[PDB]
Amino acid sequence: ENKQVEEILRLEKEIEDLQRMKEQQELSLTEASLQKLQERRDQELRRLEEE
Amino acid sequence: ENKQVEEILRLEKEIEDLQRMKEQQELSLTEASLQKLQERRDQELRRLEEE
Repeated sequence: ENKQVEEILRLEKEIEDLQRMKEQQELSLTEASLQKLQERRDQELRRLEEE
Repeated sequence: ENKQVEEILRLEKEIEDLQRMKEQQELSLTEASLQKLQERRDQELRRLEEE
């Protein structure tokens, strides 16, 4: 009810902090790289939940 | 400049996955928990001066 939710707050920092390193990495090599990166992500429509 | 975007994508997955797993875990407990989560976070974001 709360003790379990309180633990989640700590997880948010991990996932949030991990994103900071990922966003900085892509913005470090080439901001434009996000363009080609967008297509790669959109190509994941025929994946997930499929055996 | 693809190996950099590729590795970055993998990093994005682990991060995005962390948020998906956390959101599911939190929602699993009770969507209402969001109230306490917000209150707790908001309580921590308070400017102090004297009283």
